[PDB]
Amino acid sequence: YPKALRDEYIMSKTLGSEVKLAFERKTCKKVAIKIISKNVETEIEILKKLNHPCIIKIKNFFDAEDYYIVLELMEGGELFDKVVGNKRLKEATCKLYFYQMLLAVQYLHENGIIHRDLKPENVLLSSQEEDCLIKITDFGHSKILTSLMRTLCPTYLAPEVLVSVGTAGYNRAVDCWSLGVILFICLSGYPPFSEHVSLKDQITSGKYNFIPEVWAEVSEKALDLVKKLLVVDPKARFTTEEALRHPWLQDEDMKRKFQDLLSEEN
Amino acid sequence: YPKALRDEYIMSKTLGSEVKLAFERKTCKKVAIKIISKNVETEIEILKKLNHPCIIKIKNFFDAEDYYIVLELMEGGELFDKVVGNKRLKEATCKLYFYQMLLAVQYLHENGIIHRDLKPENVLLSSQEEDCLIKITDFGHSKILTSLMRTLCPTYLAPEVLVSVGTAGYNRAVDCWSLGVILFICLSGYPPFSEHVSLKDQITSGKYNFIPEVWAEVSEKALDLVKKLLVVDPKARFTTEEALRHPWLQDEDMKRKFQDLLSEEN
Ligand SMILES: NC1=N/C(=C2/CCNC(=O)c3[nH]ccc32)C(=O)N1
Ligand SMILES: NC1=N/C(=C2/CCNC(=O)c3[nH]ccc32)C(=O)N1
Ligand SMILES: [Mg+2]
Ligand SMILES: [Mg+2]
Repeated sequence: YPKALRDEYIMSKTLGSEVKLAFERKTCKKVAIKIISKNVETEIEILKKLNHPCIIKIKNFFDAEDYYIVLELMEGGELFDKVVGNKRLKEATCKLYFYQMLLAVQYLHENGIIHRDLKPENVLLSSQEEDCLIKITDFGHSKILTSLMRTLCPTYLAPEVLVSVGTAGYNRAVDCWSLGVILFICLSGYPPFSEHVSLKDQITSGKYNFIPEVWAEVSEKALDLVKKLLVVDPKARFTTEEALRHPWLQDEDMKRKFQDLLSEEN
Repeated sequence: YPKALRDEYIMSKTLGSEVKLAFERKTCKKVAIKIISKNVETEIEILKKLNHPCIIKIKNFFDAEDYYIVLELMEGGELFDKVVGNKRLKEATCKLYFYQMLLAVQYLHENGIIHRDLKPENVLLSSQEEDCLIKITDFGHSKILTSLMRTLCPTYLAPEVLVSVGTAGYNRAVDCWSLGVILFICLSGYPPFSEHVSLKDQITSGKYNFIPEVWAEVSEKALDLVKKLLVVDPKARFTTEEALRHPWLQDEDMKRKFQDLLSEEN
């Protein structure tokens, strides 16, 4: 560990891989430190610009030799750990986590950011209590969306750079697909696509693995949302706005719980 | 002009827009200095890594305030100036310039670089003599092609990021299209697509404006090559290798002339 950092942080045990637990040397507050060895520039620039209760905040950053990104500690661990092993969550807490997931992602998209790696390993939990805040992480591969304008306003441009352009404004739709895969998993405890017909075909065709026996402890509305995010056509697929107006999220009690949790955090 | 530069270069008259003529203060050698006001990082990194008789070499670079890129001076001007105004070049010198253009672009592509802005304004001429060397410029918008590997080696990936992948290895084909538009122009003196049916449709359909009266001072082989580069399907379109084996470039006298010109330059 570089002198500047060890000078501020007492390093400590691994939280998984590398993310370490660490305590601020002056206050003894706990924090987490993501170590990346040698578009981290991109990650940092993003994490500094963004302010949202469901998006992880950066607290510090060291560059000498490896990158160390200092972050909020999330006592609840990654959501991955709640879903491994056909485990699976109670419908009402799926609802609670997914509301938050949709608010976060809506917020990236309104700020011209596509996350591009949404998966349960990248959704963190505030606390060990079932009802809690979730913060999304890992902007290593995100894209910040002016530049249509220069290509279009011409006579030399290949016809496929052209065609390609009428696609502009739909890349964010890969995040919505990803959220639908997360939701599917949370609701059911198994993955919709899986090598357990080949992965590629499965996904392009859009035919997720649907198990009636499993989905039967799940409401019609919830399943209706997943089906609407698992649409292969990016144009027709649900956006985060649509998913937030969907009847399943019209739940003022989960809405209630959430504002309650925002408040506890302040 | 920043002190470090004026200290080395006597600035002078405009060569077009900004590219200035400039003389090295110690030797009085002439050079050109491209001024970009505030992916220049990208341009420089590229120009430093590349060594090819038909690709412009960088000689120096200043960053304080505006970017100044110091380059070879090309006494012949841009090729644009030879083709403005239904002007048009003698077939045998089209051949000579286009050989060189294909060698340069082949060389970018073998080095994983796509140029992405080939146009006559970006082909420079060594000398004011009809038979001369051409160097390609302007890497402002180029792409340096590992990363398929991480997306593919999965269960969360939108079906269109997938589909999209079987496109990998064909982006270079936008350079070949562009070269075919350049060739068309050189051979005929008019543009194949033009607002003189709308630009977009023209290009996507691939129906260039073909004038029999004009093309009649042009050989069948030459026109055959253009048709083969103006193909809308990127898979079927000619690569630089194919175009170099095409009967029109099987000319050992132009081949002769060229090596002659390489030699004069040393
Ligand atoms: N996937 C991912 N996990 C991250 C962190 C860093 C953020 N905070 C954490 O508490 C944490 N617990 C275990 C891993 C983490 C992270 O930043 N990306
Ligand atoms: N399009 C383009 N023109 C360039 C240069 C810079 C390279 N050298 C030249 O002599 C020159 N003459 C007039 C313009 C130029 C250039 O670098 N890009
Ligand atoms: Mg990642
Ligand atoms: Mg340019």
